[PDB]
Amino acid sequence: YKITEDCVSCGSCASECPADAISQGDSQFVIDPEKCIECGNCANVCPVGAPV
Amino acid sequence: EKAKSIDQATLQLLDKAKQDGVETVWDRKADMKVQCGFGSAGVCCRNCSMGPCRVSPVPGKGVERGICGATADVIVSRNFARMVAAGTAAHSDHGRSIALSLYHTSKDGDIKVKDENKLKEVAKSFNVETEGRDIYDIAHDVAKEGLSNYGKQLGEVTLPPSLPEKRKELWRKLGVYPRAVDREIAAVMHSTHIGCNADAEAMIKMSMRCSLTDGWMGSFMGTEFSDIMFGTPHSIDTEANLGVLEKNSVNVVLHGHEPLLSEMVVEAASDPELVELAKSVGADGINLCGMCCTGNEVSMRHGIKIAGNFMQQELAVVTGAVDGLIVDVQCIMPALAKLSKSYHTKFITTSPKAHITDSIYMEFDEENPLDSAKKILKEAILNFKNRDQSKVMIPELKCKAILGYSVEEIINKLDKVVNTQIGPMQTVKPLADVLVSGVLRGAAAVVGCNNPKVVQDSAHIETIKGLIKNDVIVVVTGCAAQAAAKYGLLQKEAAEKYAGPGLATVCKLVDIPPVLHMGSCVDISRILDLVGRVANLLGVDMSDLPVAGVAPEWMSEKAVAIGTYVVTSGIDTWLGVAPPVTGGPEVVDILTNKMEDWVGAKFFIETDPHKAVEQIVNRMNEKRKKLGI
Amino acid sequence: KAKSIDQATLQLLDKAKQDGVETVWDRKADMKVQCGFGSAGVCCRNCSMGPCRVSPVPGKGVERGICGATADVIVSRNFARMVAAGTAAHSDHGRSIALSLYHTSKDGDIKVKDENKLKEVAKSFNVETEGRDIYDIAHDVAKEGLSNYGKQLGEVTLPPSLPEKRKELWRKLGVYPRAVDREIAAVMHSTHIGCNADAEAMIKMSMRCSLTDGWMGSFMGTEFSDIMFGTPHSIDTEANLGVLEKNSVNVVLHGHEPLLSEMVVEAASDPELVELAKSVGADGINLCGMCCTGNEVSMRHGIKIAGNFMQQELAVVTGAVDGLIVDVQCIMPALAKLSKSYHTKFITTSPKAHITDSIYMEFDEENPLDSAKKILKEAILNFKNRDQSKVMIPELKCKAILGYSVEEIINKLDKVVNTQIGPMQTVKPLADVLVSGVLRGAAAVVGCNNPKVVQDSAHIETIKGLIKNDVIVVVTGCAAQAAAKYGLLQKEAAEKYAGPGLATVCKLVDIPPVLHMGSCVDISRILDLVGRVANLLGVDMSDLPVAGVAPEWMSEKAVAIGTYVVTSGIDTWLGVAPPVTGGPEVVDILTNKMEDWVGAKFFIETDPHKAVEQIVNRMNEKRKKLGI
Amino acid sequence: MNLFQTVFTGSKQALAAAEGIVKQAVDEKGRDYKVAFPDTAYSLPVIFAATGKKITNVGELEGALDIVRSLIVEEEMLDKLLNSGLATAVAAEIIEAAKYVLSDAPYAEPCVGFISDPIIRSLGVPLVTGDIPGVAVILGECPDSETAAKIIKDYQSKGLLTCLVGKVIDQAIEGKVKMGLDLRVIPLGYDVTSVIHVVTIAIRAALIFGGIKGGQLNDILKYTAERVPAFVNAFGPLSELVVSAGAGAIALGFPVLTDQVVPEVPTLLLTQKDYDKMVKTSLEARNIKI
Amino acid sequence: MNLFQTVFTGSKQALAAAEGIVKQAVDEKGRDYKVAFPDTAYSLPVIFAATGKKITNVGELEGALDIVRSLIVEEEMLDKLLNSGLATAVAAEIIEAAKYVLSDAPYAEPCVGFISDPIIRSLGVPLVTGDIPGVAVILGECPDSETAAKIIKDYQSKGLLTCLVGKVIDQAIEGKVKMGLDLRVIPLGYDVTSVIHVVTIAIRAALIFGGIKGGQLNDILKYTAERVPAFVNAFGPLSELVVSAGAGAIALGFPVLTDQVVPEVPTLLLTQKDYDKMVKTSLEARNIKIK
Ligand code: SF4
Ligand code: SF4
Ligand code: SF4
Ligand code: SF4
Ligand code: SF4
Repeated sequence: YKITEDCVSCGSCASECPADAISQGDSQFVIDPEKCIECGNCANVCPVGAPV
Repeated sequence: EKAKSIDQATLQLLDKAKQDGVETVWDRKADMKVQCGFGSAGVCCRNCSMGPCRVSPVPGKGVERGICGATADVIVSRNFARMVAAGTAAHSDHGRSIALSLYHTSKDGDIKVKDENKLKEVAKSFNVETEGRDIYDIAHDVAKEGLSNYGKQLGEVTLPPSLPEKRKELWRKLGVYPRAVDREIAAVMHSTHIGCNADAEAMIKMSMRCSLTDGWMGSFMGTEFSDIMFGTPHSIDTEANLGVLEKNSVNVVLHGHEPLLSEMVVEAASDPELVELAKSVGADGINLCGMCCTGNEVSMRHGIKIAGNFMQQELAVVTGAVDGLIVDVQCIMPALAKLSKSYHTKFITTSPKAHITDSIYMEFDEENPLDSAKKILKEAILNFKNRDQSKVMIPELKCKAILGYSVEEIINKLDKVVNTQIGPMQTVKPLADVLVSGVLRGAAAVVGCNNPKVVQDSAHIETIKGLIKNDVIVVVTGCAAQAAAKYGLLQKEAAEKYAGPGLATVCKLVDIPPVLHMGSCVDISRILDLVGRVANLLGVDMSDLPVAGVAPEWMSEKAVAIGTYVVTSGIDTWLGVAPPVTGGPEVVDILTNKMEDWVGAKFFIETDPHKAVEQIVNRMNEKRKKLGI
Repeated sequence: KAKSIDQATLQLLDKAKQDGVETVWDRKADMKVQCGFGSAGVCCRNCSMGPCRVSPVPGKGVERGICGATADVIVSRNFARMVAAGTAAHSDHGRSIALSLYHTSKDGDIKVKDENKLKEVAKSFNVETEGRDIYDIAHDVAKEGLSNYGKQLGEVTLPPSLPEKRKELWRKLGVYPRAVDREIAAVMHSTHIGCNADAEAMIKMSMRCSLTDGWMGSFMGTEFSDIMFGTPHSIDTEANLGVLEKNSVNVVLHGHEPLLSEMVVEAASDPELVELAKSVGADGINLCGMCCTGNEVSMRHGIKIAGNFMQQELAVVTGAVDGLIVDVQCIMPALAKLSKSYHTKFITTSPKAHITDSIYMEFDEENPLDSAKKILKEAILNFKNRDQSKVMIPELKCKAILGYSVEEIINKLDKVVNTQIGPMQTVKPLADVLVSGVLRGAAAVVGCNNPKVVQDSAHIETIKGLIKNDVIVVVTGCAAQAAAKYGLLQKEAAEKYAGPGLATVCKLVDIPPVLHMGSCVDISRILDLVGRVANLLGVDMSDLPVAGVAPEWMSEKAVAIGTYVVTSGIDTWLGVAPPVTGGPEVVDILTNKMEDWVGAKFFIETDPHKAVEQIVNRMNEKRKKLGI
Repeated sequence: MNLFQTVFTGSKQALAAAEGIVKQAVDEKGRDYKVAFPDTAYSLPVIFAATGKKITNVGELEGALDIVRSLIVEEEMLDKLLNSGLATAVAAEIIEAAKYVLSDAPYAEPCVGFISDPIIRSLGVPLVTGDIPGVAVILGECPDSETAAKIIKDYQSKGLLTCLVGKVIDQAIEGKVKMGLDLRVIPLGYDVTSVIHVVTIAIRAALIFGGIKGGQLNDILKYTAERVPAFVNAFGPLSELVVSAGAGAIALGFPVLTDQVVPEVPTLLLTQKDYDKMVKTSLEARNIKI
Repeated sequence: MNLFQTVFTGSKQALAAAEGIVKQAVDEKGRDYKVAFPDTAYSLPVIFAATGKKITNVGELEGALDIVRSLIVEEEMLDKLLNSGLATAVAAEIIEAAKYVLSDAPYAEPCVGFISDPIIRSLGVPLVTGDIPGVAVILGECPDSETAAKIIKDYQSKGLLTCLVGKVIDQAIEGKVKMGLDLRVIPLGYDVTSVIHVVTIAIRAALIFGGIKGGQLNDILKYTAERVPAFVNAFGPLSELVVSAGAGAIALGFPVLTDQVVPEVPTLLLTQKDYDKMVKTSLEARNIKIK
């Protein structure tokens, strides 16, 4: 899963992430590909649908 | 998935709303999806433009402090205090309007004095002379004293005589003794400003101090002045739920909180010209129905039918039969403005305090209340010609209810079980006797709103039924009272259907339902009054009594202020919806543990109604064992 | 980016890094990307059905909250609550001052020091003065001022400098102020769930509330403070963190309430306390002020100013602050934590502003002098715990001139009045230079710091640009303190930065190009000044070439200030965007439609040079409208 | 000790006394020895009404203690309090039956003890007619003999059938109160349990006049509450056993009035210190018209 | 029309008149014809002071119009207003120089026109010693002859040197004011441009007594502002040209007093309607003390 610039940094995906791959960065939250279990729960928990 | 309501009429209208392609509060709640965790825990702050700041709801992990250095406890406590201040402001503005109306009463005017004995007793409570005086001079002096309670900067405020001396002394020692209402709201708003108060205990104490000006001054004065001007409620029959709407009559629904407008609309509905106009537009007559607290007021004083509580307001329009929807202030979903576009309904705002975009604004003129109400009602009546009867669906579901149980009415009912050779009459002594003997285990107040987070009316009904089954007499206000009315608990027959043995015996002896509707949200002051009298009769503080308050499905800031002042008065309060405080461990500990050391009561957070009933019974029993009864 | 333009600030930030302590800059960095919904103002938490967040972009995503409230409604309610909070802070300050005035006596700790000012104020409040005891007059004036806060019947009392045209415009618009606490309560009521869901009405209610701050709360606080503690006059002082002394006890006064700082200043001259400071091995007592309380004591006594808002932590980082005494407002709670890393005694004194893990010594207003003396004695005794090896005071201090109240400005203007023409003791020379075009206009620079902006950069750049364009600048609060640190509060600055017309005016009147008019409540003075000018020219305040700027604001008080300045008819530039971008209707109201209501509007501009250009263009437009 | 705990303690004391006296009867006379009341057709009326069983021998009397045990559930709800009062009534009846089987003549004049069925039938005609508008059950001791005599003779002059339990009998004798069935002043006995001898008057009134069959306990209680105009005037200090017996009277729908400070229950348990108004207070509480 | 626009308009009108009269001089005398003022070593003093250039022929007089053009920048800042006032002063000097070119004696008595250098040296010593407390530049017209005579003789009785421009010359004659160099009442001319003849007195005072070389304009303006106690009393309605010339007087540090409603500038441009206090107002405005 990969996050996009559409992210407004609401922090919902970060915590919801089972594997905790998602971390806050310089301009938006980011997804670590190596530890992402491809569940897609972050996409579900997003008011703007940034995680793709 | 989860059911939206336990009420069948609500479910039928939700199916109709789905068929009509209109959105409801349930649909918007679904669209909101997973709500923000930071805001839900109360660890988000936006009090200055250095922010927004969010700190971790879990201590020891993540970001600990806001930019200014404020901890999670500070952010949570300030957010809670601002909720209390907002609720206090709403109630105090309602009471201030009532006092100003009292100040403008006259013998030949639209607003008169209808209960002179109540006014004389209130004048006694305000140190206003009455003997050999004109009634309206007394009314104006009482109104002046009440208004001074709101904004006096020197001296002490005036509190009702039912408040025990011990409770006042405890407040003074704790530092929460109330000042003028607007002054306390301003104090809370000042101390939550960036770089002011960063100590959770002091913040909670300031919020308690502010809430006291609501419970014992604002709501109390509003209730008593409303009784003076519009009559003290007495036991009266009415009908509840959406079935009260008439297909063949003009349907005028009064929504909101301020009672002067609804009183004037009720008076205008009997005007011969308006009745003739309703006949001429092709209707059988005028059918006034009330919703939420204004519906509670007009129903307590005149038996006006109650159409429904908070989360039913939209569904009232969904019937397609509401020709006019007249709203003043508070708990008026703005979505109504959009929703009324899909029907013929005139959505009429009347208060400069509550403008709603795309609604029809007809300012209610307090200088000429009756003429202004007649004009608004004439607009509603004339809209009946735009009714589309093919879109009308009114569920055949309505329920008989009995209400009007003011403290005076309760005392009058209790006089029935007083032996004349013993006495005394006109006291709360029979209630104190049944509580002390253990025939009644206690008294519980069920108050509050609906909330989409809870199956609508489910928690209210389950809590009330559990309490009365455990021989706890229940007094209800607001949307909880209206849920009880719709369900059928506000009936004498309910005593033998739901109550336990002791409460059933008490209901049979006193000839009352097991659930007593004491009025609107401001009428929660009546409950305080009642408890205070009982305490004053037993020579104890209100925290020594087996009493409790429950808010199973609360949503509003007013509910937060109510729970805060109920706990501060010494009455344990159960909340069926978690307030946004879980992010601050210190605030949770203060509200649920340390408050008992301060004021002898505390908050209980319990989302399971059956568990809440069990906890309430256990707490009442332990307070009884402390008291020796 | 750079953390500040001030070199002393930078040296102390390096020291704080070496000491392992965190600052406001570090916490701002830790916050990282702040929430977009809250930044745009489209998040709502006004009821427990929420939290609700709607899309800041119309036509996309979630449009309404659960109750049905739109983005414009959510934005407008959030803005109104910010205004109500700022109004509450200022009104509580003024209420404390009015109560102190009510408790004045001839032989008490709090006296009347300016009887002429009291008599003029009594005239403004319809209080008789002829053949009356001065303290009876003071008590009557205090009673009238207190009634302004909570009267439920009748009209409030407003200063005579407010033009009649502005009052009539307010009455027609429906924003004419009521009692201050009543207006705060009204704003809080109408933002409750299910009340006001119309942005225009919400903004008008917020303007109505802010008027009770600008013209009643702050105004009464300022005038009663002048009555009790003296009207400010031209006075010299020193600014920036270099004013701290290594070999003396250093007592730093932080906050806003002036009575405590006045009593501390008086106590510092007590012979017993001076002897005690000598006995603990110190050369003496060095009082330094920060933020608005520092501004007050500096305007009235020349107390050195240690620094403005975002420098407070760095004052402790020096290791030389023996006692930091705080009353209320803009007191970073992190100070308590920071005080653990040094010997500093962090003393809270007000029941309104408890701070966890600070030393609480409640300031007793019944015996203000003795209470101040015991607090100061605690600060002095802490000098024995000083660790001189941890002390680093940058050798960076700057001379400043302040004390420019309206009365002082009028006294200075009297010099350029021809005796054979007159009149004396008016604002007429200032009106003349403005009308003739020698001065293009007057601009008020106010507001806080904000980590979002390089600290003091926007203040200094805006002020220098304005004075270069022959716009005379009046400064208050942390902006005024930034000007003091930089060196703009100097007569020499006139020939170094000002344009030709302003340099000539400064030479003729013998004033700096930048006039420090006091604390944030003293912004009322600015209103007073502008009002007088308007009343002298027979026009409304919206016809004048005047403006207000808040280059680096952070507080809710700043929001209320900008709102009442715009409502009074003065265009306001904001150097930090307020959380309103999510509501297009609210943006349109604040920046476009407001001009139709009150003749002024907000300008949002984060580039100071562009802000200066826009201010000059707008002033020229208003001059062309006025014919000057 | 609150009202519920007082009633439970009294019921337990009554059960203990019943167990002791039944053990004594078993030791002296044997479990086959006959158990009966003089000239009755309902065996032990309270047990017969509660369960329908007729107690005929001492072994059955010992087995009747299980009824008392099962009627005592120590939970603070009104139904349990009424059941505990009924347990006290059953225990008192068992004690009286054991007294009758132990001694040939348990009661010596002026005490009459058990009231036979023919007396009940004789009193039934003036009961329903209205010549007897109520039954005044006076228990305990008044502060003086004069006040006891005054109250008793006020009830007598109003036509009420007054029954006396305890030291009030001696006070009335000192007060020159003329006693007898025709004079409507019946001394039952000096012990508290003797009050059961008027309770069985009401119970059998439901069995004879009402026609309710044995074992229909709720019907019997309803009949006593709505048809038998009985009330209790408890004078002097009240022990837990007296309060439990009063709870039994309340379970039969008979209000209890006392001059002592008690946890009052409206229309059921009332305190009246003024001895000059006790008669009127009782007539109002029992809704009796003279 | 605000103060800045009034001054710019006046300067443009002064430039227009200068261009027209220079064209007449070129057409009648040619660009080789000599241009000079009677008995002076500073050529045209204002141009020599501002630029250091001496103008000798008509062709250079035509080339001096570019100085006026370069001094008029229509931007509403104080420095541009002062430069535009100096533009009016240069244009007025060009007009007066062309007057001497076109007509051999352009001024008829009582008007004296240009003031020669020996006269300046004659009255320079009293200017330094304070025997002449100040220079009263009176131009325009008073409401009546007696008002002008009263003010002029009030200045004369105090020892001030008063110069007259415009209809006040005739009003003073009707008021019987004795005019002369020894009487310190000098009528310059009936046209507004004749006020340049007292301006060059202050300019050459810097050149002769201050020892400032030509082209050092800022030093000369500083000298006239501190050393020459001159002031302007403008009576009667004021055209844009009069206001722009007053801006020229202000550029030299000379305050302008008037009885007309104007956009007053403190210490520089003042309105005094009371003719009974105009002398005292001017003395205070110019810091003049009479011993
Ligand atoms: S939920 Fe969406 S908007 Fe929020 S932080 Fe994650 S990607 Fe960004
Ligand atoms: S797909 Fe699942 S594991 Fe991967 S980032 Fe999203 S929530 Fe985390
Ligand atoms: S008050 Fe503090 S925590 Fe709240 S937004 Fe401002 S800096 Fe952040
Ligand atoms: S509660 Fe705070 S973090 Fe959550 S959406 Fe709202 S502003 Fe953003
Ligand atoms: S007031 Fe409306 S938008 Fe705000 S939290 Fe409540 S439901 Fe959501």
